[PDB]
Amino acid sequence: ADCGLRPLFEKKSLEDKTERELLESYID
Amino acid sequence: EADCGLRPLFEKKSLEDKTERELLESYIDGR
Amino acid sequence: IVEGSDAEIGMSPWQVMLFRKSPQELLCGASLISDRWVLTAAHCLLYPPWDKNFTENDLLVRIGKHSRTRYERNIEKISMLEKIYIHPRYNWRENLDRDIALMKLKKPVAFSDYIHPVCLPDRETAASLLQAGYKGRVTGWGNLKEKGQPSVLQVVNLPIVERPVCKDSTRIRITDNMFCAGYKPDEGKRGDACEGDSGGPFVMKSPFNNRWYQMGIVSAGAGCDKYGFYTHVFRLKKWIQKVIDQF
Amino acid sequence: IVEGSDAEIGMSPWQVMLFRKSPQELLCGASLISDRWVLTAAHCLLYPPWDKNFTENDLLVRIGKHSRTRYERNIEKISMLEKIYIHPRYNWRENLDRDIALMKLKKPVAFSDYIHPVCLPDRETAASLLQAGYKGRVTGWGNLKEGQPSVLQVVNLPIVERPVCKDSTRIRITDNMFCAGYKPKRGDACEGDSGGPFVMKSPFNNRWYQMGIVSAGAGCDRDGKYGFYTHVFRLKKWIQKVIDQF
Repeated sequence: ADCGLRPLFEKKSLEDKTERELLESYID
Repeated sequence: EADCGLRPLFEKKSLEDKTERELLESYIDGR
Repeated sequence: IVEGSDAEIGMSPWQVMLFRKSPQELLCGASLISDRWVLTAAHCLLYPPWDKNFTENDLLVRIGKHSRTRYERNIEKISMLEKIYIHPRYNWRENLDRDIALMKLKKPVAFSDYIHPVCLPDRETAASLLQAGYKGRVTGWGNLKEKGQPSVLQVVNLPIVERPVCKDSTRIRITDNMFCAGYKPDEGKRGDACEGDSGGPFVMKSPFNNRWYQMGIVSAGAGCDKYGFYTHVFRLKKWIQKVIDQF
Repeated sequence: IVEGSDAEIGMSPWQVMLFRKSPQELLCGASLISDRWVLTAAHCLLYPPWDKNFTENDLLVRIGKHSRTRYERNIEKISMLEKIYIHPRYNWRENLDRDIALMKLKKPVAFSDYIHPVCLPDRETAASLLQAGYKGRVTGWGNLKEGQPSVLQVVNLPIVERPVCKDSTRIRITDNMFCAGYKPKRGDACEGDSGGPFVMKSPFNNRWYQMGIVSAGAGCDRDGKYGFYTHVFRLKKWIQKVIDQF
C-alpha cells in the first residue's frame, strides 16, 4: 500500500486542475 | 350492471370531461 | 399516479379504494363492476414474497370517494367483504401471471352520481380498442413521484405499447394475459401508474356506444415514471364470469 | 454527475466501471482499494423493488478507463468477478442503510499509470476530514442533465451539516452515511454514478482517501436535496473482516 498516490500526478509532483479547491475548503 | 360505463354526471348529461377527448384523438389519430 | 391531475368529481364512479382495517391504511385501488362485485389485482390480497395474504375480514372497501383522506359524509359507502376469490392460476413467484381477483360485498351497494359500474370488454370492443398508440385511462390515490400523497384521486392517460417493445425493455416473462402501456422515452410525455394505484382500472371509452370499458388492471406499476404491466381483462372475462355465476 | 467537468487522464486511477455482460450496459461505479478487491454500493447488485440480484457472472469490471464508450486499447483491463459480498444489515426497504459491498476479482490486476488503488480512511484522517463545509470529490459516468457523458466526469462537493441533512430529507439517514452538496454552484452525483468513490486528499500525507460511497446522489442537482453517501470509515470494520477472512 502505496495507495492514494497517483502515478501521473503525486508521483511526478504535479497537481490536478482542481485539487487545490479541496485543500482550501479544509484550510477554511 | 346493464347501464354501465355510463357516468351520471357526464354521459347521462351529455357533458365531456377535461381529458376524455385525448383518448378519442388517440383512436382516430392527431389533430 | 405520476404526472397525473386532479380528477373531476364523478369522473371515475367505479373507482374503488381497498382499505385495511387494523391498522387503517390504503392498500390498493379497485373497481365496481356490479352492485356486489369489485375487481382488483391479486398481489393486493396475496403475495408470499412480502409475507402478505389478507383475509376477507382484514379489509373493507370504500366506494364513491374523491379525497384520499377525508371521510366523505353522505358521499362514500363503506363495505365489508363477504368472500374473496384470488385467481386459480395466479403466480406470484415470477411475473404475476393472471394478476386478478374478485371480491364480494356482504351487502349490495346503492348507485349514485359518485357510485356506478364500469363495463367489461367484449371481443369486438377488445379488438377495436386494444391497439398500440391507443390510449387508456388510469386513476388512483398512489404516490406522485418515485408528501408524495395526492389530496384527491389522480388521473392520467397512457398509450398501449406493442407487445414486441414491451417484451424487450423488461427481462421478466410477460404472458399474453397482460399488455403494457406508457410512453417510449421519445415523447417527453411523463405519465404512469405509481405504486399504490395497483388493482386500479385501465379504462377506455368506446366510440361505438359511448360507454366506458375496463380493458386492464394495474399490476406492476411501471415504477413511477420501462412500461407498466396491466392484466388483460378480456382475455380473462371467462374466469371473471365463471366465478360470479357460481354465486 | 451534474455541473461537473471532464476528468484529466489518470486523475482518478482507482475508478472502476461495473459492466453488465448481456445486456451490454454500464451498471454502476466502483473503486479499486487493492489489486484484488473492488468496493461499491450495495444497491447496485441487489435491490428487489427493481428485481436486481446479480450473480458473480452477470457482470465484469473495467479498470483504468476514461471514455464511457470506446474500448481503450492497452489501457483498460477487463476483470472478472470471483465472489460478491453484500453487507448483512443492508436495508433497502427502509433507507439503503449500510449500502455497501465488496467484490473480489478473479485474478489480481496489474497497476499502471492509469490504474492505482485508493486508500481507505482511518479514525484519524476520517475524524479530521469529515467536517461540514469540507469538500470531497465524486466521479462517474452518470447522466449529465436534470444526457450521456463522453468521458469520465468529475465534481467536488462540500459536506453538509448532519442537522441540515436529516432535515431536508424525509428519510432516516443512519450513522453509516452522510450527505454532501452545495446549498440553494450546483452539481452532484446523478443516478448511475452510484458505487462511485467519494474521495478526499489528506494534507497529512498527500494520499487520496475514499471517505464514502455514492448511494443516493441528490437527484441530479435540483436545489433542495443533498446526495447520500456511505460512511466508508464507520464500515471499514466489516471491510476488513471480509478481506481478512478472505
